[PDB]
Amino acid sequence: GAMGSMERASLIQKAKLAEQAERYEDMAAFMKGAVEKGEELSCEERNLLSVAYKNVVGGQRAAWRVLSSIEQKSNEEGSEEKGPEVREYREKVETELQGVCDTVLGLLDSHLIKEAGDAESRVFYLKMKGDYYRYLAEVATGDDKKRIIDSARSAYQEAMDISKKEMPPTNPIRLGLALNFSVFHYEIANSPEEAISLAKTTFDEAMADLHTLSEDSYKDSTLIMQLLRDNLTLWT
Amino acid sequence: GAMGSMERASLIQKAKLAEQAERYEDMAAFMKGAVEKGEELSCEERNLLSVAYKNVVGGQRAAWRVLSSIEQKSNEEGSEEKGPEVREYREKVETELQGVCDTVLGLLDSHLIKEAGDAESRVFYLKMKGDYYRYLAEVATGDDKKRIIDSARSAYQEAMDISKKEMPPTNPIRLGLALNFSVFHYEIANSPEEAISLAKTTFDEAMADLHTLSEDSYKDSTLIMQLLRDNLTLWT
Amino acid sequence: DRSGYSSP
Amino acid sequence: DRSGYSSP
Ligand SMILES: [Ca+2]
Ligand SMILES: [Ca+2]
Ligand SMILES: [Ca+2]
Ligand SMILES: [Ca+2]
Ligand SMILES: [Ca+2]
Ligand SMILES: [Ca+2]
Ligand SMILES: [Ca+2]
Ligand SMILES: [Ca+2]
Ligand SMILES: [Ca+2]
Ligand SMILES: [Ca+2]
Ligand SMILES: [Ca+2]
Ligand SMILES: [Ca+2]
Ligand SMILES: [Ca+2]
Ligand SMILES: [Ca+2]
Ligand SMILES: [Cl-]
Ligand SMILES: [Cl-]
Repeated sequence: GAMGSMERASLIQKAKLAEQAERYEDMAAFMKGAVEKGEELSCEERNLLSVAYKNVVGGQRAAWRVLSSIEQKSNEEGSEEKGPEVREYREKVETELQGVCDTVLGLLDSHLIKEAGDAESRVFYLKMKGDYYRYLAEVATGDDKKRIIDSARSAYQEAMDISKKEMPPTNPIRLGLALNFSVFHYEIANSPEEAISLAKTTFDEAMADLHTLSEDSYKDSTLIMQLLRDNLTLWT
Repeated sequence: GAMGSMERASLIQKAKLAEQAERYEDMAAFMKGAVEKGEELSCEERNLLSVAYKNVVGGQRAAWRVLSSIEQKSNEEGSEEKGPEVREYREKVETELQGVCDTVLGLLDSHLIKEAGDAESRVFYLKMKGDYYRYLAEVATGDDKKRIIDSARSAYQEAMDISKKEMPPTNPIRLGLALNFSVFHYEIANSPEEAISLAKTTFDEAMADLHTLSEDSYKDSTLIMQLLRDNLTLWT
Repeated sequence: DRSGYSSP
Repeated sequence: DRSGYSSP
């Protein structure tokens, strides 16, 4: 690893600098280096890891969508033949995206998940596993696709089971997990009714627990609840 | 070159796709490949080259500025010692920026400028030479700095001399050259009065020639004239 | 369909 | 000082 010679603490410091500079590929590489030191990650460090890779894969996903739309239009009747270039370049972006997803999944498997015993860490990592399989599913074609979809589902379901047993219904990790699993149902699994049910139940159970919270915790939870509401408005 | 096996026309097609996808590092690599085919570039192709590298170096410059500001604050009295990491990471970004500038300068020198005989192409390339030396100057420390500043100045001055002889005062290339050379004077050469004089003279001579233009040419020229005015408002 | 918001 | 606009 190119980061093998750098101190763990220096990697974390530089990840924070890279975030401030909006250098997310650098941020991700620093955080990968930190994970590969072999120690467990703190809450803050888990968030740095997530932010870094979310921003990298988010740019790739957006690019893929642009290119896929151009490719689909090329395949309409009356569209002039333009050669292999759109497909080739879509495939290039796709392969790079898959590579980033495989890198994240690899970190989770070696060895973040197996060392994570506390509910906050275990749920966090299992949610990430679901998310990165979901991104793989977005570009998958076939029943290859089926096994990827099932991997996402399984990770999300294990995270949900732990979160319901171990965390309050307002916990931001639990809420963001439920939000993302509802998106999985709607966008990936062709299960809009399951998506809507999950978002509704999650919102309502969180609303009933807000009275327990401090001002600052209330703000954190209500931010995510608003996203559940925004999806329900789009979907109904 | 990694692009040596790809057709020139395919490189240009993919550069356009990369622009649509906001994949500017890819766009730049495609355009570098196209230049290295050895043929001269059309007007459209020159613009693709410029857009690609402008966006790459622009992200690097923004990151450098963030990191430089953090480093300067670290060196204030009362600032706690935090080790070498801010300097190291600023230096990393700086070296990558310098590398992109050296790549562009290398394309211009081998062999875009020497093959460019028409005023539109020659001015375009000489302006680019000035711009990329200017970006090198922004991060240079010393009298190393002096020779870089002089290289920028020389390129801009040769471009200005050609543009004044061969192009109308409303030509967008001529206007953007004058705009950038005025920024050079203000930001790099410590010559605010020269910057203001140049911006004023350029604006006024363009205003006097707008009557010659079509609606669409008028729109193109007045867009850049507005930037001259915006700088004059900041500087006076 | 794809416009649904995921966690930020 | 550095806020001056260059060509887009
Ligand atoms: Ca150590
Ligand atoms: Ca251990
Ligand atoms: Ca046709
Ligand atoms: Ca083609
Ligand atoms: Ca593929
Ligand atoms: Ca543990
Ligand atoms: Ca050929
Ligand atoms: Ca020739
Ligand atoms: Ca102190
Ligand atoms: Ca340190
Ligand atoms: Ca340096
Ligand atoms: Ca020629
Ligand atoms: Ca979505
Ligand atoms: Ca400026
Ligand atoms: Cl490609
Ligand atoms: Cl570094």
